[PDB]
Amino acid sequence: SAVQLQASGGGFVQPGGSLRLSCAASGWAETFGHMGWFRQAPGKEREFVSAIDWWDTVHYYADSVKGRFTISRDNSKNTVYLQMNSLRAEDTATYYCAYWDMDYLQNSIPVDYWGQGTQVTVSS
Amino acid sequence: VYAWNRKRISNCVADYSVLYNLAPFFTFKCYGVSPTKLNDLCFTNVYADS
Amino acid sequence: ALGKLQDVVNHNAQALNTLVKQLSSKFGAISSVLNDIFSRLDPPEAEVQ
Amino acid sequence: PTYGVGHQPYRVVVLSFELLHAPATVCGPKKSTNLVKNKCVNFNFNGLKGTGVLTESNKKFLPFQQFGRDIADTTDAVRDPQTLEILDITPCSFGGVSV
Amino acid sequence: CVNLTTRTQLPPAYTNSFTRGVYYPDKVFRSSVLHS
Ligand SMILES: *[C@@H]1O[C@H](CO)[C@@H](O)[C@H](O)[C@H]1NC(C)=O
Ligand SMILES: *[C@@H]1O[C@H](CO)[C@@H](O)[C@H](O)[C@H]1NC(C)=O
Repeated sequence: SAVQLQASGGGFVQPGGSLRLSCAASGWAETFGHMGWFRQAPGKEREFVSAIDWWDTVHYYADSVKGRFTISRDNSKNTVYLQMNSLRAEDTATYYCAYWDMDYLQNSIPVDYWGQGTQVTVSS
Repeated sequence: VYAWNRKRISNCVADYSVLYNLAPFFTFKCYGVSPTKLNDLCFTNVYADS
Repeated sequence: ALGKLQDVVNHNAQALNTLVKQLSSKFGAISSVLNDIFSRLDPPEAEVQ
Repeated sequence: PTYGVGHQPYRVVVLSFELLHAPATVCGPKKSTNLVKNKCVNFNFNGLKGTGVLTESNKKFLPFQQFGRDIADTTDAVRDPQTLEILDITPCSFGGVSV
Repeated sequence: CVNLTTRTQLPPAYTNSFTRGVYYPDKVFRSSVLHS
C-alpha cells in the first residue's frame, strides 16, 4: 500500500475556544479502513484521541475527550474533519492523523501510517 | 450490477503503470499476487468484470 | 530362496524414491516451487510462506 | 450528491487471472535477449525463474501442451515462445568434495 | 420456424460403456508416470 496523509489546521488559541483541523488521504490502500487522531504531549507519550470508520457508521472516542471532541467526514472531498470546543490547557500538544487499514477496529496499538505533526497551543 | 459486463483481453502487452493514477484514492486489493511484483509476471488470460 | 538379499535392495531404493516424492508436497503453502513463491509475493509475507 | 458516503456510486472492476496450459498472451513489458545452450546459465521463460543448462531435446510435446514435468514432479521441459522448440533443463555439474 | 410431428415414441434402450471416456485432465507433459 502507498497512502499519503495531508494535515491542515492548528495554531494558538484561548482556553475554552474552538479551532480547525482536517486530514486528507491520497494514494491506494488495501481496503477502506478507519481513520483517527493521535495526541502527543511534550515530554509525554503518544496516545489516541478517537477513531471513525470510513463510512461514518460507528464512532469511537477516548474517555478523556468524550462529549467535547467530534469527528465527521466530507461528502465530496474525501477529507475527514473534526470539531472541538471548551479547550483546556492540557490540549496544547501535537496532533497526527492516522489511517488504520482494516475493516473492523479492535484496538489502537497497531498503527499503519502517520502524518506530519500539527502543534496546537492554548493559553491566556 | 444485475447484468454485469465481462471484457476479455488477449494478445497484448500489459503495462500497469497506467492504473496507478486514476483517482485521488481507491482500493487495490489482490488475492494471490502482490501489486508491486504484478508487473513481472505472465498471466495467460485476464478477464475484467465492471 | 534369495529373497532376503533381494529385500535389502528393495528396502533401500524404494525408500529413497519416497523421499523424492515428498519434494512435491505443498505443506500448506501456495506453491511447491520456491521460485514462484518469491516472484508472486512481497518479502514481508514470503518469509512466513 | 447530497447523500451520505455510504450511498455514493462506486465504480468496481474485478480482474481475474488465468494460468492455463497455453502460451500466456498478457506477458508484461520486458526485453528478450538471445538464446544460449550447453552452458549453466540463469533463465526466465515466460516469467518462470531457475538456473540450469538448456539443452536440445527430442520429446514430442502435444500441440497445445506448453510446459512439462518429470517423474519427480517438477519443471524440466520448456517450449520457447518466440521459436517453438523443446528445451531440457538440467542442473549443471555439482557434487561433494573430500580432503 | 418449421415444425414436424413424424416422431416415433419408443422405450429407451441401454448398452454398456466398456472403458471409454477418459480425457487429459492436465495438459502438462509427463512420461512413464502413474498419475492419480
Ligand atoms: C514474433 O513472435 C512470433 C511468435 O512466436 C515469432 O514466431 C516471431 O519469430 C517473432 N518475430 C520477431 C521479430 O521476433
Ligand atoms: C442397464 O439397465 C438395465 C435396466 O435397469 C439394468 O438392469 C442393467 O443391469 C444395465 N446393464 C448394463 C449394460 O449395465
